[PDB]
Amino acid sequence: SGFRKMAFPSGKVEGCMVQVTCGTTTLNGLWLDDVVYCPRHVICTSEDMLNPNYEDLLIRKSNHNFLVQAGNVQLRVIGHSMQNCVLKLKVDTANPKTPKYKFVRIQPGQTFSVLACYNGSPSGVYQCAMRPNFTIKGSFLNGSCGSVGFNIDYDCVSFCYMHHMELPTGVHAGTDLEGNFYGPFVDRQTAQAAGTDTTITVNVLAWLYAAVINGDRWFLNRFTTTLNDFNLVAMKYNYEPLTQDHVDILGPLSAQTGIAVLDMCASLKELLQNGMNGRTILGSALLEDEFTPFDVVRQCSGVT
Amino acid sequence: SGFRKMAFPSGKVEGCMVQVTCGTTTLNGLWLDDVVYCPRHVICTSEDMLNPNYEDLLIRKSNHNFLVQAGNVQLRVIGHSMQNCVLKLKVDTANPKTPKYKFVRIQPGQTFSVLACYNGSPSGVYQCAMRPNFTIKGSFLNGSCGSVGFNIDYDCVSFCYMHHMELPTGVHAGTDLEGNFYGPFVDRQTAQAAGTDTTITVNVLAWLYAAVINGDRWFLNRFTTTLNDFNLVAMKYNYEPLTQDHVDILGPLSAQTGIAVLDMCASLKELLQNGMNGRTILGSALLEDEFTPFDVVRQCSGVT
Ligand SMILES: Cc1ccnc(N)c1NC(=O)Cc1cccc(Cl)c1
Ligand SMILES: Cc1ccnc(N)c1NC(=O)Cc1cccc(Cl)c1
Repeated sequence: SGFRKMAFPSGKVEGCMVQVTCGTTTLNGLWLDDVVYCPRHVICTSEDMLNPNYEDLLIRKSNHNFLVQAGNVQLRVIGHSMQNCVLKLKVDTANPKTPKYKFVRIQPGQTFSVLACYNGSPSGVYQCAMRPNFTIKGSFLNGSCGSVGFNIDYDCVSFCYMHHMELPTGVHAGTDLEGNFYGPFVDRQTAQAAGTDTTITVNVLAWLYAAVINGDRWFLNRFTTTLNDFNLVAMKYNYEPLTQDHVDILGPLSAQTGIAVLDMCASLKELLQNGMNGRTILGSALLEDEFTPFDVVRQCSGVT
Repeated sequence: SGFRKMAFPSGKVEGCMVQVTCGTTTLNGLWLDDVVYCPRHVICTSEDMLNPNYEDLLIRKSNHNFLVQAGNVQLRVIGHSMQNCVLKLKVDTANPKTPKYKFVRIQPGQTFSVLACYNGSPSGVYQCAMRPNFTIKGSFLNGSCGSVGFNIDYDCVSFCYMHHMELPTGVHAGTDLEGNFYGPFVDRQTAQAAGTDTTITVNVLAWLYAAVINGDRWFLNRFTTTLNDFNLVAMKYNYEPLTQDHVDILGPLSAQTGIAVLDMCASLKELLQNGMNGRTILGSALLEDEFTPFDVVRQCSGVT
């Protein structure tokens, strides 16, 4: 009973957080095996950020200029390299708390947990979604750079995000763990605008199925629709177009509730057209799009 | 930038979760030092729950009937006692991962993080608030009993909740770590109704201050009010009455924004009277009451 914006247990990632300082800049690093991953802008001063030439700036940095602190002890840096927008610091000690892990590049619409950190220490954990415009709506302040986004499948942590930047609109941009930015953003102090933040239709549908499973059924109507008719409505309301791939992954939710995906689409269509009329669904007065079909199944079945 | 329903990093609590089985009933236990805390209904069968006499049921249970498993290894039970609605199982080994901890009984309106668990394993973490009717709106399924609620102050974990029950309305009831239920609930399979779930006014005000800090200011009006005038409005909308104690703890937020508490109350008054008019505040279409003034300060300043 009940439905919450739930994050993965953060312990396995907490044991990986370290603090990386280079000159007078301090941010968070991720220590996995004998490597510490961190945003490359750790080598920059505030002046460098206007137009940094990271290859040129890195020439003036040696292994001893990278101070890595895990809790209260100092890691010895025996190597360094730049991979896209991340620095990889080879240390002389494997992280004893390194969990089983993978580096994955997620697609927009996918969700993940964020362990927000400052000076190598965790402050909190929350659930996020990679927006269709490749930004994330996080909760990050100066010093949160290097905080990571991840998913957990039983014992394996799949790292998918490393936080780098705050756009002038208060939305966040970052990279996968290979240092490639999500979206068109660059690690530079230059105004970069985000594209249309459309709503993740498949996720709103998954959340409507979760509401039905939990007893919120007022929005169920006597109607059905087609993918093409639905998508005309989705386009008008800046919702992502729904495909048969999306319908396929909503199948287990359709099977559990007995509500055909296209019938749920017709309920969503009427909600978009009429609004909630002062009503709520799962304690929300708007349509929630940061639960994937997988998140709904996991939460509703108790996967640990 | 940004504001999220953020939970405390769950790692320190994850290292405490064990699985407790008694007969054919399995639930979660909390292993701190050499004691395992769990709901006393672990000794009950489904038939016992109709009208259990826990003192009578416990006579037929010995130390060897309580199976405690931490990860994959078995803890030896050398003692057992009932304290209110919790069982305390003395084991022969101190939990090596026992963090610094305290047992605290929270007041309604206070928030905490929940590490939902099944069979001793964590599934996820989310932020909760003890409702004014002493229930919690969690996300729990059968087997989640024994999952705990907590707050963290630097290195000290303050355990405040242990989950026991699901009311017939899908809301949740439980105890502090001394086994005393929050509210009037009893650990019995008997219909027990909850009282009025009023809105936590001081928390909605704290959240309005967080919205102002993050740039959502449309709701700020040209008005002010008094505590007595505000409370007439709060009573009408089933909001908890606001006191000078509440005003005092909103002081740091008032000081940061330059918005007097009574001016923010007048903004809240107009929002209650007029609604949001299809607008949102911090990505929400309703007034959020599960952020305390302390949560807002912590999140907005980066306390780790
Ligand atoms: C101030 C803040 C708040 C939240 N999250 C953040 N990442 C930041 N920090 C920055 O954005 C600094 C920066 C400037 C230009 C390019 C890059 Cl890669 C990074
Ligand atoms: C089924 C479920 C879902 C979510 N949270 C739960 N705690 C439960 N389990 C129960 O409520 C079982 C129970 C029955 C009568 C008294 C007590 Cl103490 C406990």
